[PDB]
Amino acid sequence: HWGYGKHNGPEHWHKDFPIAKGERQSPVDIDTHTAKYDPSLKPLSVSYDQATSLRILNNGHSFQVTFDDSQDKAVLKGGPLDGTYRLLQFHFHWGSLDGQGSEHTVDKKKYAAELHLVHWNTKYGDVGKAVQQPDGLAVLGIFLKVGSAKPGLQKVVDVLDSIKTEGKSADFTNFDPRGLLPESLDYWTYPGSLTTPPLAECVTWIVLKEPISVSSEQVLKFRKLNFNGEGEPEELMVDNWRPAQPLKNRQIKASFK
Ligand SMILES: NCCCN(CCc1ccccc1)CC(=O)N(CCc1ccc(S(N)(=O)=O)cc1)Cc1ccc(F)cc1
Ligand SMILES: [Zn+2]
Repeated sequence: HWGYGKHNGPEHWHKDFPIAKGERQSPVDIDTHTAKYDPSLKPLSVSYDQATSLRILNNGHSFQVTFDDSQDKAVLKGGPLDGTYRLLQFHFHWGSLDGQGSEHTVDKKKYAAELHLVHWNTKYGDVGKAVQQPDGLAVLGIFLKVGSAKPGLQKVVDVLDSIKTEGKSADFTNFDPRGLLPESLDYWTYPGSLTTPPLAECVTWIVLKEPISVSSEQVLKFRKLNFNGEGEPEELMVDNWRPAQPLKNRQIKASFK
C-alpha cells in the first residue's frame, strides 16, 4: 500500500508503521558545522574484492542489486562498527529533477540521488533477526551529483530497460561495487533507521562526504523505471526518497577534521 504519492507517501507511513515518528528515524539533515570530529572513530574498512552479485530487481520502490551473503565475501568493518557486516544489496533513491532525490541532506542541500549499500551484522545470523536489533544493519550512503559519467555505473544503467516494472528481475553477475565508491572514505555517522517500511530502528548510518558524479544520461535512465507492475497505468519511478526527519536526541559524528 505504501509508496511515494500524495495519498500513500512518507507523510502517511506512520499509520501503518508508527515507529515513523520514533526517536532515531532516518534520513536526517547533516549540519556540517554541528557534526563533531570524533578522533576515536576508526577508518572504515570496505572489503568488496570477493563480492558475488546475483540479480538486479525492480521491487516497486527502487531497483536493487543483490549479493550472495551466505559467506563473509563483501564486508564492512571498522569506523563506528563493532564486528562484521555482510553486503546484502545496494539500491538508489533519486529525483524527478537534478535538484532533489537524496534522502540525507548536507546543510539542507539535496543531491540528485543517493546510493545505499546495505549490510547486516553477522553476529545475528540472518537479516531478519538483524533488523530487530539496534545495531543490526550498517548502511553506507553515497551521494550522487550530476556531471561527468561514472563508468562503474554504466553496466547497471544499461540493463534497467529489462526491469522497467515492479516484479521484474534479471541475472546480474560479476558486478563490482567498488566501481561506485568515491576516492575518500571520510564520513559522517549517526544511529538511525530504515528509510522505507518497516522503518526499523536498526541502522548505523555511515554517509560519505564525497559524492560520486554521474551523467545526466545515466540518471535519466533511472527516471524511466516504473513504480507500477506491467499492465497498470504508467507511474514513473521518480522521487522515491523520504525527507529528512527530526534529529531528536542524537549527535552526528564526523570521521574527519
Ligand atoms: N513492501 C516492501 C517490500 C520488501 N521490503 C520490506 C518488506 C516489509 C515491509 C513492511 C513491513 C515488513 C516487511 C524490503 C525488504 O524486505 N528488506 C530491505 C529492508 C531495507 C533495507 C535498507 C533500507 S535503506 N533505504 O537503506 O534504509 C530500507 C529497507 C530486507 C528485509 C528482510 C527481513 C525483514 F524482516 C525486513 C526487511
Ligand atoms: Zn535506501
